[PDB]
Amino acid sequence: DDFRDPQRWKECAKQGKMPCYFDLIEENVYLTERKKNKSHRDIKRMQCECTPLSKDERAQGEIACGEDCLNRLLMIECSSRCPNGDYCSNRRFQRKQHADVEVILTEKKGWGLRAAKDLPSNTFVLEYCGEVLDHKEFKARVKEYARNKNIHYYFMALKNDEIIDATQKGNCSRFMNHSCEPNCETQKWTVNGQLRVGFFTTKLVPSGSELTFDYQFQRYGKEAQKCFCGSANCRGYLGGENRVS
Amino acid sequence: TRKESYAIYVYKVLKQVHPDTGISSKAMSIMNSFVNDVFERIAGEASRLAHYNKRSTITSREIQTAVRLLLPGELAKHAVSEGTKAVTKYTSA
Amino acid sequence: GGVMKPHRYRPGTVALREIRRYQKSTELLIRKLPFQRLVREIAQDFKTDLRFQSSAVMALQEASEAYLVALFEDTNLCAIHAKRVTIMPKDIQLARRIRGER
Amino acid sequence: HRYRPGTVALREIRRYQKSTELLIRKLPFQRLVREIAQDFKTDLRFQSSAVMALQEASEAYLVALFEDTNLCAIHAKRVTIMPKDIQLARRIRGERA
Amino acid sequence: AKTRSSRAGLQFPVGRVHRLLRKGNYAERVGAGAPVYLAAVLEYLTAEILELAGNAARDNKKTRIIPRHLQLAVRNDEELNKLLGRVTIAQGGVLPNIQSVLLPK
Amino acid sequence: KVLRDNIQGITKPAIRRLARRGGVKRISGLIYEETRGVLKVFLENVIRDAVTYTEHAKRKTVTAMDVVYALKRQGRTLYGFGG
Amino acid sequence: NIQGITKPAIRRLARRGGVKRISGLIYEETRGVLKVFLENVIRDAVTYTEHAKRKTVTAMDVVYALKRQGRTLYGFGG
Ligand SMILES: [Zn+2]
Ligand SMILES: [Zn+2]
Ligand SMILES: [Zn+2]
Repeated sequence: DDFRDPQRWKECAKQGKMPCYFDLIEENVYLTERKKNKSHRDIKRMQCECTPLSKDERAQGEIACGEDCLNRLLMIECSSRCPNGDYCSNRRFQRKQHADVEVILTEKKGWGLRAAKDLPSNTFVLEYCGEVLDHKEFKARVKEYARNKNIHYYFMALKNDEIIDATQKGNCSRFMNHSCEPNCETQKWTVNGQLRVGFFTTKLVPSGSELTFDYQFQRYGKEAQKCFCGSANCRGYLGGENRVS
Repeated sequence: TRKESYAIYVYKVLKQVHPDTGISSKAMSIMNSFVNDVFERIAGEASRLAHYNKRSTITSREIQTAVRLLLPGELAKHAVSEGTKAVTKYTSA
Repeated sequence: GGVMKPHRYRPGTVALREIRRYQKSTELLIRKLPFQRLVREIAQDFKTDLRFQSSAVMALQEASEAYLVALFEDTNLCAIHAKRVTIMPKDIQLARRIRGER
Repeated sequence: HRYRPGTVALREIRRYQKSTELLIRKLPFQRLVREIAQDFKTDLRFQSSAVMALQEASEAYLVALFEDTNLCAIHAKRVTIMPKDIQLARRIRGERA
Repeated sequence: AKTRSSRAGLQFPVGRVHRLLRKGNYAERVGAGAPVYLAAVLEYLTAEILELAGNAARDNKKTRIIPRHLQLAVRNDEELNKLLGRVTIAQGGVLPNIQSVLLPK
Repeated sequence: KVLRDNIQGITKPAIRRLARRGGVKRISGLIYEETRGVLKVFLENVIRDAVTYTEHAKRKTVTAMDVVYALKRQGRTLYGFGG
Repeated sequence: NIQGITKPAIRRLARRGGVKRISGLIYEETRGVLKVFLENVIRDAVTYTEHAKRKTVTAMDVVYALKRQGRTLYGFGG
């Protein structure tokens, strides 16, 4: 179904059986980056206090840096200088240890992803990556694009003054729908100092089940929208007349 | 003016033990303070022993028993061995 | 169309992060200049018109921070013995009683 | 009849806190001291006065330790001193590691 | 050799120690073996501490021993720690230690 | 210039940071004032002793050596500033 | 030998300390603490005796031993 190829096929904008209209993104690229971050000044290395063996695999062995590792409990992944080296199970964003996914039609509301096989709780699925916008640029791009009569606005505020844009370039984690019964959740991880977001599960998702998380209600303009899931308490509309951000 | 210190001897010992390792100024000061502190404690204990035994001099015996009262077991044992060895070497030479 | 934020940390996590952070470094934690002002005031009330070598103030601050860190360690020990996790004033008093401080 | 549990203890506290006589009978304590001393040197003698001083110091130290232990157990909402209390006390004192 | 330290095969200044003992009003008179013994003791303690301090500096990939190293060394060695159990090291910091009940489950 | 209320210069974040270096995780609200009191007591004692030594010395300025002597008096010996 | 410190004696000491309820394991823990305390003090006292070249441990030696340990005692010729 996905069939990612570099040759652009005949497909207008639906991103169905020919998702080759936009350009994919591997890592979120920055625009105005400067040496004004706590990257190598104070947080140089948050090494974990593990004492592994690595001399026993597939027989009475254990996976290094498990849930008893401090870094994992901290929402932080071990660095390249982990005592295990390459046997550390924390560097999942570096090794790109994603899970099986697929994009197909699942409802008239929009494209969505369904589980292909079993996927236990607390497992990395995909990553959110996109263009990170500046302060003066966000308020101008939003108003210039708001007049472009579009329904999807892939905007995510990483921090109070950093919004990530996946419109021009978006990875596989862009078609996910929303429902009032979240089976997944996002977590803010710190790898190599920089902050990164991910997508983990929370329950034993069966084979052939939807994969969506709870969005955060927010409005920018006067118009409003609603959902179409209808799980148990499908509110749809925003939580009142809110204006914060 | 002259501000005496154990800096040089500490350097010699360090290079004896870690030839390829430096010491910071702050660390050097701390080391000096430790040296002075241990000196004072041992000397005071020895003087106390001298007084208790109605004795008018400090000999290596007073220092030795003072160490035995001050340092812990293994530390005291090795320190005593070293002190007696140094005393014997000094006497012979 | 709106902008959504990812998630929010559970309480206590950053407490642990800070704990390790400050247990790794050594740099002084109390800010310098208020400390100097407090020390000057205290000395003033003991005797007027005193001046200080900066190094003296620094040594005072070092000893003060060390004393306080040890005190907090003992306080945490007391808190744990009282099947609690939040240190509370009575914990400090118990620590100071047992220490032989008044 | 019967005294309710926890009363005779208070009477004894009033009783012992008003006197100063040693509370460990001498001879077992003395034999303990000689046993302990033997492990550092053989064929050793002790002035009875020395043994009395040892006993004085030891009992006074123990009373102080128990005072602290009772304080700890009270802080732990308890009324019965328990080993962990003594451990905490000594730890804060700095005697035990 | 001229230096008494060379006679005793010691790196520390035996003469300085002898002066110190005599200029400290510890007793009327000072024996000749005490300066040697005390200098040997001081040398031994300094060497023992420096060994661990250098080892710690190595563990932190550092060419110079800094106060943090001196702390780490002393506090990790039970006997040294006991000798300096009532001492504060400027810029020493503390050993990394978190109580169990404070860890998440 | 008069000095007043400088004890409150020991701000809450600083005390929190210290308690972090002490291994504390959750801090009760009243802890801050008690800690202020404890610090004031400790500083009063140490500065009394140091000022005493300085007075005997007939000096108008407090020297680090005075502080070190005072601390050693309190059974709280400090390395790193001489002595 | 060590057990010669009878449980009720430990109770009496604690009572003088102001304790009302005592646990079983207490007794042995107290025994251990007493053994350690005696060990340290007697060690120092012997050391003092040995330096004196005496086969008889004196009270004065006990006194200096306690004074070293910061546990000064009065009433034995301080
Ligand atoms: Zn690990
Ligand atoms: Zn790892
Ligand atoms: Zn809905």
